[PDB]
Amino acid sequence: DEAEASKFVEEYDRTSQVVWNEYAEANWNYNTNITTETSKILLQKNMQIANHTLKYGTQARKFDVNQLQNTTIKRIIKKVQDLERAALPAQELEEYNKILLDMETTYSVATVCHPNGSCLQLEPDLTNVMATSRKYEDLLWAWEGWRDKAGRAILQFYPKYVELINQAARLNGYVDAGDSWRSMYETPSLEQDLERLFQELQPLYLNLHAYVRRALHRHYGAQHINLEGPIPAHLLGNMWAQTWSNIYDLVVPFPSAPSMDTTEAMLKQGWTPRRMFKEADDFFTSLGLLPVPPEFWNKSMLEKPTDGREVVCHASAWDFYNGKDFRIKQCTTVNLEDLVVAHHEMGHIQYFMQYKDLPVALREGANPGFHEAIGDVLALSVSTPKHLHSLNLLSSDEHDINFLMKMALDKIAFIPFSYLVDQWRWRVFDGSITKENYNQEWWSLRLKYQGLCPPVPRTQGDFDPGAKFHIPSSVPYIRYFVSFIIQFQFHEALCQAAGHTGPLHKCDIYQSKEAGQRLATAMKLGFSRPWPEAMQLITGQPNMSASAMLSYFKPLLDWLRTENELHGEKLGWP
Ligand SMILES: *[C@@H]1O[C@H](CO)[C@@H](O)[C@H](O)[C@H]1NC(C)=O
Ligand SMILES: *[C@@H]1O[C@H](CO)[C@@H](O)[C@H](O)[C@H]1NC(C)=O
Ligand SMILES: *[C@@H]1O[C@H](CO)[C@@H](O)[C@H](O)[C@H]1NC(C)=O
Ligand SMILES: *[C@@H]1O[C@H](CO)[C@@H](O)[C@H](O)[C@H]1NC(C)=O
Ligand SMILES: *[C@@H]1O[C@H](CO)[C@@H](O)[C@H](O)[C@H]1NC(C)=O
Ligand SMILES: *[C@H]1O[C@H](CO)[C@@H](O)[C@H](O)[C@H]1NC(C)=O
Ligand SMILES: C[C@H](NC(=O)O)C(=O)O
Ligand SMILES: [Cl-]
Ligand SMILES: [Cl-]
Ligand SMILES: [Zn+2]
Repeated sequence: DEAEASKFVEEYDRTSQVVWNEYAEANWNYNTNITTETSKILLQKNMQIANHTLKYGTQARKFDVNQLQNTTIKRIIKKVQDLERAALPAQELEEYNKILLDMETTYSVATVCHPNGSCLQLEPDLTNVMATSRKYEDLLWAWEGWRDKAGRAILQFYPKYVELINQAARLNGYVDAGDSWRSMYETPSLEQDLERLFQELQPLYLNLHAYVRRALHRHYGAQHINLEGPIPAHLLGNMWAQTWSNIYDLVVPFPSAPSMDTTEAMLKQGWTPRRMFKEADDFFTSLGLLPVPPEFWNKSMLEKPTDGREVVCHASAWDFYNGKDFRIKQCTTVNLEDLVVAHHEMGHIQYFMQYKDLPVALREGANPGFHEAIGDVLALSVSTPKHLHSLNLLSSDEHDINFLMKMALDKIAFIPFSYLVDQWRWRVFDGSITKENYNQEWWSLRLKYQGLCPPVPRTQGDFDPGAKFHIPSSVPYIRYFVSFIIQFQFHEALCQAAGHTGPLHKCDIYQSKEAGQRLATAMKLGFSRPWPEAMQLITGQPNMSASAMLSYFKPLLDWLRTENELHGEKLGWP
């Protein structure tokens, strides 16, 4: 029986590589060239890979995992018994695949038009408006418009999507889709663990919120900002108010200490998307890590096509499962924000390359959070004023606070948002939130966790969650919350390994081979062992902890408390 098991795994692996490689090709062609033809081909490939999953999944379920001796064989087979969507009857499967495609397409080609005829796409048009406009009404137009066109358009598909993904989940032994997604962490205490982590970062977030609210009150007027209430969701420089670094100009702690226009600098010296990824590639190699293959530079879509072609612009990294072909698809814009995103994606590519020799079933991160954290860890070092200056993109306590504030506007503000998304979906999946209450519960969470309010009252028919990529694209979000916490834990450990001393926020692990070695050994494990082991390999301990992130921002937390205190701020929103 143990012999049939190792043989089954070998067969599953060699056949999966081929079928998955073909699927990736079709999926890539659609993503980088949305047409009726590429869509039709993708849906056909869905049926093919599903047929393969059903065949091997059915066989896998015939094994009594309890009797299997080899742990690795045991782990792979248990995983293969989960057919995911392939567990659905042929009819429901095709309907489910079409629904996913329709939601993705609808989101990626949606536009917001003006009376004249000027229509704006999310990237880069609407994104730019949200980031640079300081006019309440213009920000509102873009904010409401996007939700009117993308969000409302997704509502007709969601209820059916929920029914079908939940059905597939139950057919694989789970109570619902949320349960299925959470299982990716193999951590029974997950919900409680995440809640405790969230609570530890509350004091810092609430102080940042109150400080930013005061600055907005200063700029937009007392008639539009309640100093004791939530903040209008369209004033944070980002379409979803998930990161607030774009309004840094409105909240600079010490305006006397000017900061170079990084974007202007990048554009000034002709930085290009290719250059941006080249720099990222250099950071990884400086650590002794792997460089992307030549094939990467030739097949990746690092810029939005002018081809008159329609594509899915949202940044993503691709593993074509042949251990050679890896690509990135991103409509990269030349600015610091996208430079960080470029590192984020290159981090995914590094993970792909690091575990490319493990059985395909184990080719994943220790847990989804780890996969999201790698790139961010390096980006933390890249973002330091000193490193940016070394790239000729930049030119002291007050400078420390200004820097920490810029970092907090992104990293801290994102904590409650990243926590909220799946708290909403898990309740949709378990039936607690019906389609009658989709939007109302989304905003109750938006208020409860982020302390935000909608600038325009929502009405029946609105489906704001649909206006956030990951919702219609059905990509789990809790991984980003985990990532933001652990990436600081990794930063802390890597810096210590690099011999750094002094304030953690001043660390730059560039060229540190000791740092790279820890990330490499951890990444090489793929999904072969419980994630606490990969956590231990990198940090010397096995748990997730907010200590590193709090330590990184300590100087800022103290400054914020003193600042908010002297202005008599009332934290929170009664
Ligand atoms: C886009 O896909 C169509 C098929 O629908 C193909 O004929 C066309 O050449 C593709 N465009 C590019 C730029 O590859
Ligand atoms: C899988 O589905 C295809 C059609 O896509 C069908 O021809 C084939 O017989 C099914 N079974 C196997 C084992 O391939
Ligand atoms: C378990 O089986 C896998 C797959 O064949 C093999 O690589 C691994 O070395 C085996 N482990 C032990 C302890 O025998
Ligand atoms: C249409 O409105 C936009 C506002 O985004 C403006 O920039 C554009 O010039 C207007 N078109 C004409 C023809 O005036
Ligand atoms: C380590 O995490 C476990 C949960 O797995 C928790 O019970 C324990 O208290 C944590 N230890 C420290 C020192 O944080
Ligand atoms: C990719 O490399 C090939 C050589 O294999 C070259 O012909 C092609 O033009 C390159 N493409 C880009 C976009 O650089
Ligand atoms: C942070 C996450 N990044 C990503 O999908 O690349 C988001 O865009 O909301
Ligand atoms: Cl929203
Ligand atoms: Cl996840
Ligand atoms: Zn990612």
